[PDB]
Amino acid sequence: DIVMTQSPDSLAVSLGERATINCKSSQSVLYSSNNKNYLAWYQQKPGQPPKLLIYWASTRESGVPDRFSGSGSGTDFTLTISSLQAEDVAVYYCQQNLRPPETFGQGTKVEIKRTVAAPSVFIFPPSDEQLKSGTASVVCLLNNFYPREAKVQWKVDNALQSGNSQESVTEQDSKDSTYSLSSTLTLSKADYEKHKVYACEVTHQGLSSPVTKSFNRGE
Amino acid sequence: NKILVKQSPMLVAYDNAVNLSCKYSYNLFSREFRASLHKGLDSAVEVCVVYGNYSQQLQVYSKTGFNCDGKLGNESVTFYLQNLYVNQTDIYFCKIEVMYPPPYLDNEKSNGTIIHVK
Amino acid sequence: EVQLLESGGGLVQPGGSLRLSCAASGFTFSSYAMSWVRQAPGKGLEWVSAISGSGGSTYYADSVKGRFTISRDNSKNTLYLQMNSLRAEDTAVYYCAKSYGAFDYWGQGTLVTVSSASTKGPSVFPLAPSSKSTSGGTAALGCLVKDYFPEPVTVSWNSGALTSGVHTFPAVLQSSGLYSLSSVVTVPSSSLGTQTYICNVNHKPSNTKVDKRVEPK
Ligand SMILES: *[C@@H]1O[C@H](CO)[C@@H](O[C@@H]2O[C@H](CO)[C@@H](O)[C@H](O)[C@H]2NC(C)=O)[C@H](O)[C@H]1NC(C)=O
Ligand SMILES: *[C@@H]1O[C@H](CO)[C@@H](O)[C@H](O)[C@H]1NC(C)=O
Ligand SMILES: *[C@@H]1O[C@H](CO)[C@@H](O)[C@H](O)[C@H]1NC(C)=O
Ligand SMILES: *[C@@H]1O[C@H](CO)[C@@H](O)[C@H](O)[C@H]1NC(C)=O
Ligand SMILES: *[C@@H]1O[C@H](CO)[C@@H](O)[C@H](O)[C@H]1NC(C)=O
Ligand SMILES: [Zn+2]
Ligand SMILES: [Zn+2]
Ligand SMILES: [Zn+2]
Ligand SMILES: [Zn+2]
Ligand SMILES: [Zn+2]
Ligand SMILES: [Zn+2]
Ligand SMILES: [Zn+2]
Ligand SMILES: [Zn+2]
Ligand SMILES: [Zn+2]
Ligand SMILES: [Zn+2]
Ligand SMILES: [Zn+2]
Ligand SMILES: [Zn+2]
Ligand SMILES: [Zn+2]
Repeated sequence: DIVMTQSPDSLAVSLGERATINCKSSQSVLYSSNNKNYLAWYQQKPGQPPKLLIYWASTRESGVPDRFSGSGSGTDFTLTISSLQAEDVAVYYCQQNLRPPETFGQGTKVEIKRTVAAPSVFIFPPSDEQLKSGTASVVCLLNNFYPREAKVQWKVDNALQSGNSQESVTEQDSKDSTYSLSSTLTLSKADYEKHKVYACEVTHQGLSSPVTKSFNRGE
Repeated sequence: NKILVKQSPMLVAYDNAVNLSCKYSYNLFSREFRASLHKGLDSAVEVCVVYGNYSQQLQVYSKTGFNCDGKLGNESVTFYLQNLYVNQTDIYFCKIEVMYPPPYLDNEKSNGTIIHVK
Repeated sequence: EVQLLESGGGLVQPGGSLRLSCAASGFTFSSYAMSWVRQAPGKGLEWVSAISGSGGSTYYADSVKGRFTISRDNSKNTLYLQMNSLRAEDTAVYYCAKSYGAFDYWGQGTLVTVSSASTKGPSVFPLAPSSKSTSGGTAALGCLVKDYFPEPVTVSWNSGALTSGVHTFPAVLQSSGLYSLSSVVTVPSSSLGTQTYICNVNHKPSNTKVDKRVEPK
């Protein structure tokens, strides 16, 4: 029942610039006996187990670079990345280890802020193989765009689809610092054979006007 | 590192009772800990187990047909053994582990304390 | 080299029991407190339980009290977690961690899926590079891995060799209760008639290994 609250939930900072994450504990994790605050910071990159950065609020773990620095006491704390590196894009978590049960913050996603990149849109019709299994999936790909906020609309015969598609975003690329998106519209084979024009209208900040990729079933 | 343990080298139980204080080199106020008393040179039998809370509460357990009671005090735990038998005259050893706040520590083997039950 | 290796995870029915293990090497295991930490897919970290170097002190999280049991064998340098009366909520990647001032070392993690759904092998369909899949000198192709349970699946291109311009997407859960994910790779449109692209898909939970050759349309 010691609760940890981080802010912000998400943070985008330019290469080399300063990032700041706050962590607020519901009770004072300052142990009066040795004046040490029992608070740790972890870095978690996608698909990888977390990595300890800081412990005892400000004491830096072996091999963690000079740029990571913890600060604060009592209930409010702060992690500072002085010069954000590409290799620092991760979710940061704060954690109390003063008393059981040990509790974590919700996490803060840190991203690189970069110049705006417009996506490459591509559309993939359902394969001949998938149609033989009685299903149809049209896939809209957006490639290497920044920022993450991009709208994809599905139009079948100029009619807007709802709740029959799902988006999926990759993590920031290690080279471009851009995202990639895949929207998959799934219909029955019966429903697919009924309509002709299948299309995605991609709306992004890097585009002047919404790009559409389409195909006609059998062209 | 390890915690240090000071315990009296000799105690005579009078009227089949004694107070065995185990002095640690660590601040057990506001700590999650597990203190132990073991009887015998081979430290086989565990006489008593005093678990400590962050809010300085105690959970005492008497395991092997001993009448044990526990009192907490800064850098020490006291084991109050009652209804001891004369046949229980032996060497007793204090054991400790701290879990929170970190780190996890255990004690360096104490010299023990000879209890003569009269 | 310190190593922590988790095992014992996979798919289990609600109400059922599962036992996780974490083998350790590269340090004096009995000198350190160990923890289990779990992370539900796409969520934050949640501490589960902790055990002292000796095993004498155990602590548990509110959510797992009465159901889970943390144990250790210092002679085998192994740490165990006995999960009983499992619920769907307990689905998470389970990490084991070594503690000293904080969790200074973490294992890779073992995925525990609690569901009444049965294991389904994926279908692989090709995403053909046509002229509709070309845009500003660039062309795209890929693989759709549809309707499988449980996670995860591994996708590789040209048996591990191709990683340039590859985007493998996070799986999404369909309303059908099965997972589905696509992998793509962008290449210059002029390099289409010059390289063979094959996506290698493995689903270990159903022993499915498909190697699908993507031909341009
Ligand atoms: C065990 O506990 C009491 C204390 O709670 C013990 O009292 C001892 O009394 C002698 C007499 O002067 C003192 O020298 C000791 O310092 C006391 N022990 C302490 C404070 O631990 C006593 O040995 C036991 N109880 C009874 C009722 O005999
Ligand atoms: C244990 O024995 C040695 C020799 O008497 C002594 O120097 C040491 O301090 C003893 N430990 C105690 C009483 O803490
Ligand atoms: C120790 O702490 C718990 C709460 O964490 C409390 O409810 C319990 O009563 C305490 N221990 C005792 C007195 O056994
Ligand atoms: C605890 O014991 C030490 C002696 O080692 C003493 O300095 C201190 O004032 C005592 N009080 C505490 C910290 O509870
Ligand atoms: C000490 O040991 C005996 C075991 O036979 C125990 O039952 C009793 O309390 C004591 N009596 C003797 C024989 O010393
Ligand atoms: Zn609680
Ligand atoms: Zn929020
Ligand atoms: Zn360390
Ligand atoms: Zn540096
Ligand atoms: Zn760098
Ligand atoms: Zn329709
Ligand atoms: Zn037909
Ligand atoms: Zn013991
Ligand atoms: Zn005698
Ligand atoms: Zn929870
Ligand atoms: Zn790309
Ligand atoms: Zn890339
Ligand atoms: Zn995934």
